[PDB]
Amino acid sequence: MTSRFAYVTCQKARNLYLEACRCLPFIHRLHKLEEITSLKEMRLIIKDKFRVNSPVTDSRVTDLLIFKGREELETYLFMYKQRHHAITEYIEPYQIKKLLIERKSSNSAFLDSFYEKAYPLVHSKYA
Amino acid sequence: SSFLPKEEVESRIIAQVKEQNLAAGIKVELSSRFDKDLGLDSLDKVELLISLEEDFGVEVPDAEIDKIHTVEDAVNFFISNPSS
Amino acid sequence: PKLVYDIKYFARDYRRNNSYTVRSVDSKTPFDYSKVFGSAPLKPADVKTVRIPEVMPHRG
Amino acid sequence: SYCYARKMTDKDYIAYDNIKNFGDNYLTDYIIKTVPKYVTMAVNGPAQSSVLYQEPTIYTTPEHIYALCAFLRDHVNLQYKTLIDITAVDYPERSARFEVVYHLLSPRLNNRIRIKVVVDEVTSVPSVSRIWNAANWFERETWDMFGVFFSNHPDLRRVLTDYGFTGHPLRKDFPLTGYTEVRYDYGKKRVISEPLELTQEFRYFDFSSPWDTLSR
Amino acid sequence: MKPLTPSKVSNFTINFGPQHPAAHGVLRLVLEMDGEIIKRADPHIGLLHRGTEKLLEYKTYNQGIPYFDRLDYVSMMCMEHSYVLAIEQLLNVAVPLRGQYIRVLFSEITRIMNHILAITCHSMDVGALTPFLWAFEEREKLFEFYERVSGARMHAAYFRVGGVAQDLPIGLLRDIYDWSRQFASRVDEMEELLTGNRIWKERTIDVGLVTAQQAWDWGCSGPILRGSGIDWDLRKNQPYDVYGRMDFNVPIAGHGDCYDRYLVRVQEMRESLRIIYQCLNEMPDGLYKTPDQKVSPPSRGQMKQSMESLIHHFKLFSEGYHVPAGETYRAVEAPKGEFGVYLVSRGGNRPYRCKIRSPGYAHLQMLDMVAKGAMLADVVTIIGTLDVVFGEIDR
Amino acid sequence: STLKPFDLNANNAVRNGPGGRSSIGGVVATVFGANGFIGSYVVNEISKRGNQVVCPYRCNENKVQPLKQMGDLGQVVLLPEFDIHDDEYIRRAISRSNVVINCVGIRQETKNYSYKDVHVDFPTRLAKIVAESGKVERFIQVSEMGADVSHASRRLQTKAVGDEAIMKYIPDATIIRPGNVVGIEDYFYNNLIFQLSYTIVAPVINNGANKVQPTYILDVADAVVKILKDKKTSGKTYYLGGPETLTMRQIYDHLIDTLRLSNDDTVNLRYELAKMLYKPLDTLRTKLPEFPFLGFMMSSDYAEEQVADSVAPAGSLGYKDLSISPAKVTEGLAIEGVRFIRVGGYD
Amino acid sequence: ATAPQDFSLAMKKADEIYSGKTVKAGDIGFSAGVPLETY
Amino acid sequence: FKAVADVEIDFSNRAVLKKYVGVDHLSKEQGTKAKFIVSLNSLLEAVKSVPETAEYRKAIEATCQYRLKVCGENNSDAAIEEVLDAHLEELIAESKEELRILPVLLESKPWDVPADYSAPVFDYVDASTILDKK
Ligand SMILES: NC(=O)C1=CN([C@@H]2O[C@H](COP(=O)(O)OP(=O)(O)OC[C@H]3O[C@@H](n4cnc5c(N)ncnc54)[C@H](OP(=O)(O)O)[C@@H]3O)[C@@H](O)[C@H]2O)C=CC1
Ligand SMILES: CCCCCCCCCCCC(=O)SCCNC(=O)CCNC(=O)[C@H](O)C(C)(C)COP(=O)(O)O
Repeated sequence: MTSRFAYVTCQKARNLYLEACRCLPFIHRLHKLEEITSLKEMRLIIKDKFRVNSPVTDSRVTDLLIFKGREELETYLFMYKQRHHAITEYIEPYQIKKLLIERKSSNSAFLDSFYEKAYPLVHSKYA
Repeated sequence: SSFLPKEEVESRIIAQVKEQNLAAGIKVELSSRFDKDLGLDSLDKVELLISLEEDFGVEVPDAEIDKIHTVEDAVNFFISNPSS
Repeated sequence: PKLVYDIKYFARDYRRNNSYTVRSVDSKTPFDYSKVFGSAPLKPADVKTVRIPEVMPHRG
Repeated sequence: SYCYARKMTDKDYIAYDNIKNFGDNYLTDYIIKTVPKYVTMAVNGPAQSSVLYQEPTIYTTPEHIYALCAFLRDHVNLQYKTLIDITAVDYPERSARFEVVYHLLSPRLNNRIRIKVVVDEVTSVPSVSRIWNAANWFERETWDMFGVFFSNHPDLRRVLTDYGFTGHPLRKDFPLTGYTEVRYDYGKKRVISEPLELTQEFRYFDFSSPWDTLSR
Repeated sequence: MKPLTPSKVSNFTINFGPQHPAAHGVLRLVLEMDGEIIKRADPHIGLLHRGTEKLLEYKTYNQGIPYFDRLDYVSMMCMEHSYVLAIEQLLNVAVPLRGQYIRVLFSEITRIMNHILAITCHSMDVGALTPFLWAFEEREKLFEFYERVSGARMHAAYFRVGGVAQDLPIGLLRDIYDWSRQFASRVDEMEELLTGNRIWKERTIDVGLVTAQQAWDWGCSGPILRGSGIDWDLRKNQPYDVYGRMDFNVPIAGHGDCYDRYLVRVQEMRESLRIIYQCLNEMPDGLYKTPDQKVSPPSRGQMKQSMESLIHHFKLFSEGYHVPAGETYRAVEAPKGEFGVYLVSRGGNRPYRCKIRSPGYAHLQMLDMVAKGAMLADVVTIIGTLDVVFGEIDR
Repeated sequence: STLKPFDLNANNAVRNGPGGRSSIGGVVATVFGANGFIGSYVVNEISKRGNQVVCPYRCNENKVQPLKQMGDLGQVVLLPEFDIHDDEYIRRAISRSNVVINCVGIRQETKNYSYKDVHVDFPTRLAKIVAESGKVERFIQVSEMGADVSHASRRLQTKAVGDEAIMKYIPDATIIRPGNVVGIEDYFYNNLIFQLSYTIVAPVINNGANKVQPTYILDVADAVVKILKDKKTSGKTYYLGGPETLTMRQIYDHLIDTLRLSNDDTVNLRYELAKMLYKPLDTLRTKLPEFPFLGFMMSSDYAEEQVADSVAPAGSLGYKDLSISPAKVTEGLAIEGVRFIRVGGYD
Repeated sequence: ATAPQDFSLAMKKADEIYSGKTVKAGDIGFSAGVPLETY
Repeated sequence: FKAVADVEIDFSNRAVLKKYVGVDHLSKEQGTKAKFIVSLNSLLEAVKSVPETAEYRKAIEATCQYRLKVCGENNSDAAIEEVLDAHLEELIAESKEELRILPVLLESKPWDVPADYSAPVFDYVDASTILDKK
């Protein structure tokens, strides 16, 4: 059966992102989101969700983060979360950001926060 | 092995490449590494491949994604494949 | 009640008088299986039983 | 083994004398001598079964937990056929914050045993579901509340917390009220989550005495 | 060169939502069914998770007793009993005999109402509504005893560390004894309508079959164990109060089907009646709470006449007692199974960790194994025999 | 983004908190017409930010039920008996209020109330009562875009006369003039759909030539907030038209498309015929109670306002001055409501 | 100062027997899942 | 215990008892004395793989010897049940359950420990013992 002629995961997050992108049309159809949002538009949000966790470098923390992101995808894929959840948490803020018109403030960042509130660390609602 | 014209597929892929924020300005042509010439990130590369998925109705293997590196390489991959 | 005119908590203080001792166990010393199975019954007659405790501890 | 009903009358005994003695005073020594590699330390303390008796607590490492549990279930003398619950306790003062606690029952021995595995946030504990099927939900709850990952679990998912919850609530560093609050908006006809605001704040009353000694 | 054989595929991933003729509470159940037969059941819980365990950590030990009453609204006394027993073990506090008797008596009473509700609500889920209404009048008579001893019909908070909150009001023992004189006849009336009925037999026989090995593997307790042939009762195997004195026999069945567990629960009601009669006749006289006033509040005249008693009252109603550092797990035979509390104390006036072991959590985990090969209609009966309470499942 | 204050005097003292439901905003508001379509969203915007809203309503507990949820404890005050002719009640309603919003209007006439009462007399009387107080700092009146003194329709003419009276008594009032407002509880798309589906024939005045600039309800509600957060807006009229100008025929066609109606049910009821069919029916309306069968669409005033172009004047203030980008009313979330009815994959 | 000679003995002993694996500073905060503005 | 069946059956028959309580679920075999002897001897053969000077092997040898003795003096199969507090069927299943974990114990070899191995044991002393007397 032999002749001499016979024989002659640093990127775990990339795989998780590929899984999310490939599963995106299924959640669009399951969650009736075709008309509200486009596939590319959601594909854009998923990257920002990935980019928030860039600073970490430990492999074990990376494993935990990937498992949690897989859980987030599985919630939508398995219909644990609902259509209104998808509207509220992803599509609406992204559309709001595009529709936002703001005046480029001449005051620096310090002046604006000083005018706004005494303790900058406290959040503002309905900004 | 080119199932469809090289000029057409190249124009289309570079059209989608332009859609990404960077990968433009002075050099948007062939012989441009996605991550070493265009400033693209790996996730952005995967999304670009998915956008080409929508444009040419054909899938890309993940191991091929490990193999693809350039604008020449992506157009070569899409021209080679009969479904195109 | 014998506690009306005779007050002594330190005699009746069980909460703060508990302690933990320390021992070291080693694998070299063999276990005594004579203790476990020497007292075990070999026939129905020798069976001994532990009765259910009727009441829980009370001070009286 | 399985306490199948055998005696129709006069089963007044709590258990036999020999079975009680072997488990009243030889149980920890027997475990340590029989399976020494698994055990790191042992504590005999107030009994889980009763006030009067004494029940063992065994500390073991995450790597040996599966084999120790398998030994405990199927050893002829020690038959802990039942997993009562699985729990974790957060100790922020320690480097290894979490102490995963396993509670078992031997119906034959009429005894309770407690097994502790001390881990941190990054390390994982092998799942013992193959030994006891009841573990699956208990380990899922431990993952949800404390964030302890269980390896080779069939499907590790959150159970109690709301969908989309990312924090682990029973961690001592998690706020009692949490970070978000839920309200219905009239403008967007949806029930939405918003950052927390409290009309009346939780009032922590510091009752500690300088003269107390029981505090460790 | 021998042909291979293909198979079939299952679809119909139904969602069975909160549904009134089922165990009380909100149940979201995702069922995968091949046709009309179920292939997988995945119960979705957390719909009544109120964060009880973490809230306990911010309260003092006496301030956290009302949590256990509300964990299980059917059986309050048994739920708070385990908590007070664990605190007593860590505190090394001895309960007087009268209080031990009062605890055992009211534990049996709540056991009886739990079994009444379980059986009659299960019959309602089947579709028979007469036993259900026939039972509420008895349950009212027992709620009247609660409102007499505590002033609250449901959330009494009557069991306290070292005894009971107040003593039995005069005339209570006579009234309980009268309810007992008529209880057996009422139970027989209910038993005729359910037992012997062909439709009830057909609905319940050979449904939800469990074997002893399966029960121990999944961590089940109580009626599930005893309907399969396991002679295991905590009140007998691991007595926790004057239960050891009490004379009663474990009810045992062997098939494991729904009917066997129903029969076990009826016989358990009868055994509880026997225990109540013994409690009534042998009720001792004396203290109902522990004499120690460093763990129990002083009496009101005593606080109003003595300086030490006013000091103890002030420091027990502001700071509370300090529990010595230690850990304990104390379990009680609740009507639904074994309910236990794993209490971790570091020496302060507040619990560091209070894990609650749910008897119904493991039963809901067992739901999938039990409800395999069954039908959409059988799920309701199977849930009924588990008798799951979701405030109790979701702490 | 940085939260901008409500530009009200001494707000800096009273205001405190993040700006949410439980925070304190220094705005006490009397919104007349709160239970209406426009008023409810304005109440929601004001109360969402921790402010207190006084809502005078004509006795109807079920109609004002949604307003109860709008705010935290004691923030939404519902006054039970509102009459446009009662001065003392109006004075009581605006006693503690530093901003007053008037959304009270009638689409059609009845026997009890005519256009001249609601759209003219009430604004003038309320304007005098607000002027005498002095505590009220901001006044906002909501009107139609097409309102003009030289308008054939009586509704749009009386509205403009009332706005002029308001401008006379309070010079610093802001006149918000939105277009046809699209919403879940709107009277634009809902009436058009009911016309297309449960009516024998859909009469379209002329051929749908009339141009309109529909706007989404959330945009107008946000515009109200931006009016209140700037004092420089006072004394100015803002024409809050939508992003896109559309003819009525396009909107009818696009509703037919989104609902996937079998074909076009619309007919050409040209003008000069509606002016004869509905002219007696107006006299019928003025002598009979409110009846669901006929209303709004079946009036000569509607035909007169559907023969003109209700579009913003070229030189005019709008959403851009308020730094708001209006959302398209023919796509996105705005159109979801009609979308749920039918989209051709539905039923 | 002498010794507690109680459960704290086993507490300290569990401390000295066991240990935690080293991670880069701040990495665990991402695993925690709380809002990042907390840190 | 108390049977929950209205039907009248004899529980001294020593087979009707087993049918009622469901021992047949545990094992369909009758479970005679000879089967118990065979199971114990097979366990003794199995534990030969464990090293001779291993505490676990000594434990299994001692337990098997005790149970073979209890089979010895008692000629009645019910008497063995009384002495061992178990049905003969579950006693037989016990040795098989022991057989199941031998592979897992031979993979990790728990008995290998260094000659300085020391497991600290903490014991609780009750105050009731000291307070009442010494
Ligand atoms: N398409 C739109 O929605 C647009 C609306 N506008 C203008 O905004 C105003 C309101 O809009 P909308 O909310 O849609 O109209 P609504 O009729 O929906 O709201 C009218 C409000 O005024 C109240 N009201 C009417 N007549 C009287 C009266 N005689 N006495 C007391 N209260 C009265 C109503 O209360 P009750 O329910 O008891 O009558 C209701 O709360 C109108 O003037 C309208 O022209 C501006 C642009 C477009
Ligand atoms: C509607 C459904 C939406 C679903 C949303 C799912 C969102 C999931 C979010 C989870 C985020 C993570 O996993 S974060 C995974 C762990 N984070 C890390 O940083 C580890 C290594 N990181 C990097 O290399 C770079 O930061 C990186 C930019 C990632 C380049 O990715 P590559 O390694 O390839 O090069």
